[PDB]
Amino acid sequence: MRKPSAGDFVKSIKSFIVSFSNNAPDPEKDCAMVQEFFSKMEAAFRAHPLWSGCSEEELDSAGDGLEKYVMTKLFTRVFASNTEEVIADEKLFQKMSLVQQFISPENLDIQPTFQNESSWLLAQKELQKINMYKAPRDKLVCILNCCKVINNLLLNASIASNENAPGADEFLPVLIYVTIKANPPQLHSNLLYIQRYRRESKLVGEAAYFFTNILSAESFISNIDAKSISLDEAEFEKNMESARAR
Amino acid sequence: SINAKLVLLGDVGAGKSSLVLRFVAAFFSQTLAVNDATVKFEIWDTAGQERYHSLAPMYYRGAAAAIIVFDVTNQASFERAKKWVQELQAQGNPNMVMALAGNKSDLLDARKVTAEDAQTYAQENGLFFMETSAKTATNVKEIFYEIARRLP
Repeated sequence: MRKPSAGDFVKSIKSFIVSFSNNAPDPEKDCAMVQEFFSKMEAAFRAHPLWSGCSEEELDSAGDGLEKYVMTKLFTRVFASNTEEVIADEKLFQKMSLVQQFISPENLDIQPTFQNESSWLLAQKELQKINMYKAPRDKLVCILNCCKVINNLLLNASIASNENAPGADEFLPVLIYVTIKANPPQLHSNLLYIQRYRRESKLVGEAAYFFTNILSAESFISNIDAKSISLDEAEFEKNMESARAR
Repeated sequence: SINAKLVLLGDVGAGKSSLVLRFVAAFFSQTLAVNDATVKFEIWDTAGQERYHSLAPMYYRGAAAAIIVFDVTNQASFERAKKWVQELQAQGNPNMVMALAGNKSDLLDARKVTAEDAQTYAQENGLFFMETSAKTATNVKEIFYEIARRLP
């Protein structure tokens, strides 16, 4: 990347970091600047004569590279940079710490014909790798790797028990179970970070979809009470005490 | 030409996912071309279980279209289909091409909902009805085009 004719881009990508970071935090204003900045550079990488000479992966391999480096340096400025968000991370974690100890497939409507041995342990560990990456792309992959893992074992169960391939009647509930069991810390923040800073043009199709899934997984898990997981208002609360005591 | 977002709505046992399988997972792309205009279809599956009803709007946010499936052999899902279109009529952007599909007609005498019952309600509310079937490939290829024809 550090070719003796790249200096133009560096002086720009460096100068945006300073200009940008030296702004007081605003989630709307900030990310509109970043998604705004990415275009400026998008055209730029492709226009730049010294780069003749490229396919389409190569145009993205560049954009990913810019999404990454830039977001790395700007991470602690964009990620959970306000208080109301940090609280939502705390609130969720508490909820998920407790409910994981006693939730079962039925609560969320997962039929036995789709129940898994491991509790889809492999899916859980993919989400749990989320804070091991700083690039919006990489973070997203953690999520998509969770989704795929889920589908394979789900698809398997359909073959195993002769049914059709699985739809949202199967995926959404298992995603939740698996999110609760997983407790991927700083979720609320995480899902927004990716939402605000994944090169907008890539947050689309197959990806946008399963992202809306996990976003609605957060929502649901946030709102959990007896009724949303189908339990007596007695059982549910008692379980909460137990879980609290453990 | 036109990227387009479609949403399936309806309960379990409406079999919307058994339905779209003939149209070739929870999500399906399909670039479809009609009358020199070309439409890419982004089709989005939803969880049909009541306990998720209020997640629905996170999915149909920015929907170009929606298909509402019900079960013809089990009456109560037709009513759930009513509440759906009712909810769409109100919460989606008013420029939305909706379609009603009555699935599982693949049973030659079990059907509990009449063709008029369905045709009349659909007519009344600005959409068409189709008698969908997954076992006999009926009205799957078909239903997407009529919607395509109708997109801004």
